[PDB]
Amino acid sequence: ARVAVLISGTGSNLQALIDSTREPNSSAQIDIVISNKAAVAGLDKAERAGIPTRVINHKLYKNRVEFDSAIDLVLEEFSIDIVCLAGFMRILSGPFVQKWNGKMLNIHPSLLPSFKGSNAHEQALETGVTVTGCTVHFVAEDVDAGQIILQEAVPVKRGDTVATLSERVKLAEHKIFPAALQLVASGTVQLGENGKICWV
Ligand SMILES: Nc1nc2sc(CCCCc3ccc(C(=O)N[C@@H](CCC(=O)O)C(=O)O)nc3)cc2c(=O)[nH]1
Ligand SMILES: NCC(=O)N[C@@H]1O[C@H](COP(=O)([O-])[O-])[C@@H](O)[C@H]1O
Repeated sequence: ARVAVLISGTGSNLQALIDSTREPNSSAQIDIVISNKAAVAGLDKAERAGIPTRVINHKLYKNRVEFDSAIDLVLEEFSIDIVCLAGFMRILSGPFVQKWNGKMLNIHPSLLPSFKGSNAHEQALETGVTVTGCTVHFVAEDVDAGQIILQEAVPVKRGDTVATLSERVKLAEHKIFPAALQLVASGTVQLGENGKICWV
């Protein structure tokens, strides 16, 4: 399966995906890394790994659909099968999400359905949970509302901040995101016609 990773920041999940997909038994190959920000560590990790890169600036497109269309064009040029959102901090349009239904994964730093949205660690800390985690899911039109592929629980420790909790959750993210990509790329997990998740 040919994989595109879309990034926006440091790309520690990108690095985890690079590491696992280079293993001999990987059913996925990362063929392109796409960023909406042109000076991010993620781009450098891709270049270090010999992966082509492309930067798409919203400042050249009139709307989301136009911008996602630019992404989609690069995906088609690279004959991409699967899209991983790895710290990608834009919201995707309906048609783009519709087109990639069942073929786009996202990593979210909470145990969904808890703490949907942008500041999941702050939400978890304000709520007082003692257990949080991360979730790999298929991307649906409702943000953080697609089918769940894998999750991993992570303890919250007294005195945690966004800094320390995100650090601990990310170790978990670096495990389930590669596993999830491997499950989808091998066809072991798929989105069934009923929109439910199938283990084959
Ligand atoms: N179509 C589609 N596109 C996308 S992109 C993606 C990865 C994450 C992108 C960054 C992001 C993700 C979510 C939010 C957000 O909702 N913020 C709320 C917080 C809500 C609350 O507090 O409860 C607020 O601003 O208030 N902001 C930025 C997932 C996804 C998806 O599932 N569907
Ligand atoms: N659902 C959106 C969201 O909050 N994404 C979060 O952004 C970070 C990117 O880290 P990375 O650049 O080290 O992969 C990840 O920790 C991920 O949980």
